[PDB]
Amino acid sequence: EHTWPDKGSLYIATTHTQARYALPGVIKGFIERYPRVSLHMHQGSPTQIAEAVSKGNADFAIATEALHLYDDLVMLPCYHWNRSIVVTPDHPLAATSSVTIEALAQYPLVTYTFGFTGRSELDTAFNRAGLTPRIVFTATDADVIKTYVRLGLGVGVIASMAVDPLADPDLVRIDAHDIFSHSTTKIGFRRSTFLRSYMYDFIQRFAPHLTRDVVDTAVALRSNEEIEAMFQDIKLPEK
Amino acid sequence: EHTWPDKGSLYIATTHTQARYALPGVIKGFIERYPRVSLHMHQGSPTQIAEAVSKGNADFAIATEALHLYDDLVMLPCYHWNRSIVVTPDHPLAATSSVTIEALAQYPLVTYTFGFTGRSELDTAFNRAGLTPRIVFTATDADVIKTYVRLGLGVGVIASMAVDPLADPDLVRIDAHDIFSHSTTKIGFRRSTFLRSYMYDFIQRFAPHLTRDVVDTAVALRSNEEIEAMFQDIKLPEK
Repeated sequence: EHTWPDKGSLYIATTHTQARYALPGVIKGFIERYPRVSLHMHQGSPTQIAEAVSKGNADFAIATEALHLYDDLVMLPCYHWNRSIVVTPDHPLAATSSVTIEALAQYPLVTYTFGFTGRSELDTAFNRAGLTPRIVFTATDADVIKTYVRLGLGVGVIASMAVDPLADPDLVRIDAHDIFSHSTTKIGFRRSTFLRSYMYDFIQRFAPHLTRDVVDTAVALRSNEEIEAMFQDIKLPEK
Repeated sequence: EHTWPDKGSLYIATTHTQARYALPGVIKGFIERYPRVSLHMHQGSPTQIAEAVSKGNADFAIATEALHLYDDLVMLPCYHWNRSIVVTPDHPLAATSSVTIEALAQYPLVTYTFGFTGRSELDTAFNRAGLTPRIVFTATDADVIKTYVRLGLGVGVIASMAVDPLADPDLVRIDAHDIFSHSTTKIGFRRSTFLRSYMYDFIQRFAPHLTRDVVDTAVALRSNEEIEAMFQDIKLPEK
């Protein structure tokens, strides 16, 4: 009863964290209301997906602050998010509560790899705090990180949206905000790309503050920096 | 009571499929019996992990037939594995049973991305069969593939070890052997690398046929091709 007969394709290049935890709800709502739209998805590395949309092989790029050094795309902030410390219930971090970064760095870390899912805020957090942390596992997703935390390899640091009491009941969650800076998931696309009505609809469903007026104004500025400054007066969503 | 006091580090660079489905059991058994061994893990792309061990940043490389244009590493076959078709219970493929590749190519596919987890046997399977398949999702892991199969995006093709009746009960498994060729998980390392006793132990636990005598003989041949021919008379394990 409520479908748009709009025809066209939508190529989305993104990461695991986004495609697994942030995107599923938005996509189900899209494929329902847009039957004649051929929705494509292509998961890969931040360097690849930023290249992909720049190569033209993709329409949109959904990643967290990672398509910067890249340019030629217009970047729009979607939401903020932060990390959480995951440990076995029998861990000293479950006992001591609930501080600091200096205490965390006394343990082997299981986290995201370099240049993927806001790890740049992790390694530089210890760096400025004059600490050299022992990282015994660099992964690309929390699914394996949590899996190896159970083994007792080391302490896990993942996206907070990537942990769930129902999904992961045997793992103790410890919020790691005020330890690492928040990471911003941004949406990017070539300035040449003609924005169909279903594209605006998708952006708006994934980022409520990014309406047609806001999106068009953001493109008109011709500077990703000025786009960020446009939302200095509004609290972006936080996942 | 049963631990080796051996000291040293072991850097392992691998993929998701391996680290999530094939490695956890071996890893737990290792960290137990080797307490003084600093076990490291680094998940990434086949091009990176083959480069990583070649760069020296890693000791071993565990991936499926993917460090081959590389190597420049000594490759040792560990086991074979094949794909499985995952669909919603209300899918035409659940009804019709249990045939072919020509029927599969009439549906949107959700599979692994190019150059990752034996997808080269997928795209070339349709290619030789004169088919151009519609791939609406290229991922790097089955966790998201299965997640989007539930959405009804398209038909999923993942590693058979990556699906489990207990883990994924709402997804119908259809074996896809005799459609695609089997993929071989191989283990690689620099010829210069001095092989500690715990390294032999790890290889043997992950690949029972790769004992110290077999491993040493494999290195002595100085050719990955001749290594493959060494196991032409034995059925490798199949996961």
